[PDB]
Amino acid sequence: LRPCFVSLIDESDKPILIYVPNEAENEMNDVLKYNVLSNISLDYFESALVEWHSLDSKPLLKSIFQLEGVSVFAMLIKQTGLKIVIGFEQKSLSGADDEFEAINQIFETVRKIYIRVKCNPLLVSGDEKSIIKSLERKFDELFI
Amino acid sequence: FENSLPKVSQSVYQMLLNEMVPLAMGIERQISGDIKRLKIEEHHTVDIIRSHNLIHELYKADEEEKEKVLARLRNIGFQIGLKLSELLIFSNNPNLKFKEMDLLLIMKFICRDVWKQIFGKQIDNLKTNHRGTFYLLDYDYRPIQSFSLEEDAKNEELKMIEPFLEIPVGIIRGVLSSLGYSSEEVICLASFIDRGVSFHVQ
Amino acid sequence: RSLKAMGEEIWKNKTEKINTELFTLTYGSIVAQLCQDYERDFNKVNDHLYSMGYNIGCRLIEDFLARTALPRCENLVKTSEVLSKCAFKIFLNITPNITNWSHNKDTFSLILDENPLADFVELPMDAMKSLWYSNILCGVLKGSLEMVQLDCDVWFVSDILRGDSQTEIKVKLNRILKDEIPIG
Amino acid sequence: PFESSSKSDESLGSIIIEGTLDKFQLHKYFFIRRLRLLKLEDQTLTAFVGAFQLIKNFIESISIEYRKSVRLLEFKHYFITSMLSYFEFENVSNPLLCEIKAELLMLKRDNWVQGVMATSETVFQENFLTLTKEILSLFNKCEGKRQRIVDILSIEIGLLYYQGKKYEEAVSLFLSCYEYYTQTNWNSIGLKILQVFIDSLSHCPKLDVLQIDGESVSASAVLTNAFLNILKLCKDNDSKEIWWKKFMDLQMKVHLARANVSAIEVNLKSYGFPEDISTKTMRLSLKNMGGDVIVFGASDFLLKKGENKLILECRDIMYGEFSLLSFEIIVEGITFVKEFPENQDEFIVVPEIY
Repeated sequence: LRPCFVSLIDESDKPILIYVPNEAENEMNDVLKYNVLSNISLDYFESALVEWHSLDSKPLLKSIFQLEGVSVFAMLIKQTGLKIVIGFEQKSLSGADDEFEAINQIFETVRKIYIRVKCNPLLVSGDEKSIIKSLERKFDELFI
Repeated sequence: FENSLPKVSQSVYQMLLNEMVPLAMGIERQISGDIKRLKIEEHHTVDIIRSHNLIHELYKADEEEKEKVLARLRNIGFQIGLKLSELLIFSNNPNLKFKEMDLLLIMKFICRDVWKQIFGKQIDNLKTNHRGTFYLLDYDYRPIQSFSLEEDAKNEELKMIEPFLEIPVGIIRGVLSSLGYSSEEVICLASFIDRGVSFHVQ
Repeated sequence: RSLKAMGEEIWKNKTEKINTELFTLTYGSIVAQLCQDYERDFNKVNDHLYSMGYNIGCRLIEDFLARTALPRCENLVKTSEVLSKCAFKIFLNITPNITNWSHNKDTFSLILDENPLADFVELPMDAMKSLWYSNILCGVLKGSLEMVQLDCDVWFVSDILRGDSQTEIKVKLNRILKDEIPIG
Repeated sequence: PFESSSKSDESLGSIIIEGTLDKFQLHKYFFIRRLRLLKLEDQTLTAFVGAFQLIKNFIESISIEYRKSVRLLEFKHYFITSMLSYFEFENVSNPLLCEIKAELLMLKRDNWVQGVMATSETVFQENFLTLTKEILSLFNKCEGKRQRIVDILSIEIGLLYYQGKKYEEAVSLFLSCYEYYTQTNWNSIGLKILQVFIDSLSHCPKLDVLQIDGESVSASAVLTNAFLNILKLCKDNDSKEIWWKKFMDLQMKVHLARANVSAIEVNLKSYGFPEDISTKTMRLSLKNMGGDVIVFGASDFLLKKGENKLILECRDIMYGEFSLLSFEIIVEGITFVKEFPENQDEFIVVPEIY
């Protein structure tokens, strides 16, 4: 149920953070094979194969593709233009339908910690390093 | 629909909202770059002014220093407006996507929700020139009901009320620049018709 | 009848609004202003926060006394009763606890459980050892008590945001003010 | 009829899934339900692609169904269930959406084939993967959009070119594409692309540089290596920057202009000395271990320029180096009108004008 990478993309081409669990050991972990999926994920927002219909007020979840044994899920929260991508492999997946709501729990509990981190008053306005550091300690609190 | 989640009093917020203005006058007139009072702390002394004397110091303020004050008020309204809009995001309003091509559709958001959240009530009227200039109206702006005018000196009282208007200037500027850009936005007066203030945007 | 019952009772006829998403970020935005205008000074901000607190406490004591009509307090038993059992109840929806008085009972401490002025702030590394955050509360508890004819002094000891120990405020009677009766 | 068929197919699939036993033969019933859905969606412009999504999620779910290494061979059967479905999606000459659907189908087939082949023709595997990636790259390039997947596909094709020994390097020749993935927003793809470009320049053994512009230089490796040293992780890989600076010193090719963001220098108060006022002592920090330069901090008057405070010898190898910066020939009889217009350029056979 635990993810293999998370990704937050703002309204430009930039990433806010590309965080993987367990950086402390190598363990055949390639950040390179994670960033290529994050680079093509921002491409596949504009694809006509999937679409986020806006009639429901609640932001929804999709399943854009699956490469290298890893399935990724987008969360294009509509209003502030933030794009979120979380990745999971087939061995963590059980293939059921009850897990889909728990995936949406993981999506909203990382959106909550993003809006709580970026609404810190004492950080200076601008893309500091401290937003990245605070995000990764809150993520390592969430993910051992 | 009826969410009863935790809450505090309206009155302490409204009076903190009111004393943000002499906080800005105190932070500008005392920048510590080299009648008042004095207080006793342990091996320590502060020296203060009281609020209404500082609003009277705004009545005797320098002209360039007055607009040096008013940038700070829209800056603090800008900060609380963008952060408050960012919390509204959790509400998941279905009106808008980004960059506000249909500008009045998010004017139907701010009057319905944002002014409801800060001041407990809707904006009662909005008029639409279709060049982007939109005409706000409310009959009673909430944090100036407690400001008592003095006896028959209303020409001073207008000049001492309207520098409290830069905070909702900051509010609507901050919720616009949370959604992408900065365009021109000013105040009005609009003497009310039945027993307060109007706003222009682009 | 009791001071618990009155302080809970005012919450049936008090106008209310949300304690997150307003009123936390008001204090956060003004302390961001004080941090950015003094070029990240960490002790002058305490002085200006305590000044604005003194002014708002002296302006708030009248609304507290008009909201519930109470006699003038005289010791640190009735103040330690009235504060923790109606004042933070009707202004912040919280209730602190009282401990660590002296032998003559001329002090107490003010351990607070859920401070709604700092919800998920996590102040940075330089401000963690030389800044107090909630100085608007110490200003209120100076300026409110200084108008019911008691000189006082209210100071932080520790808080959750930088330290493992809880949020508490120390306080001394510092004499009783003499009301001035005659003409001269 | 179509919406009733979709809702009744979903309800009948759930009702058939309510029966627990015979899950292996239930694959045939799921394929029959998929064929019933495919017969209803026979003429759809974009929704057929959504019906391909009705394939693909089912192609996810069948991938959820079979769980074995030998089921990878059943995934080879899914490759057949790709390819015949490719036969179900080949009924077009040229279109915008059908090209992207064929690109996604070919990417899924190539991912399945690469998963199958890596389980245990080794020279021909690179040629067949390059042919399939060239077909998918042409299909993705035949669109009005999607430059981001095309750039990663071209980087994968250039890495497959680098997977054998090749002197012709498309990614290293595309320093524009390297700067497009390096200038901003990406710090791990760029750190491998610059490593591939530096390795290709190491195995180049040629002085015929890029003909796309006037950039004919044997110090283009050092120009890329400045960005590779700026985008390095830490001082663990400082030997790469030291070796690149040593190669730039040996092959010197002296004209350059660096932003000097790898070095941080801070000044102090102006003073005086004996017979020439040695004002503006400054402390400097650096990442490289050895550096010697004639660093001069210029200063502009009202209508003049001192350009003083240079030191010829610099053996300093630490942060806050505290250079003396002796400043002979004081202009305007040491007036106080001179403001700061500091180049602070530390030329070590190449200028670094911060």
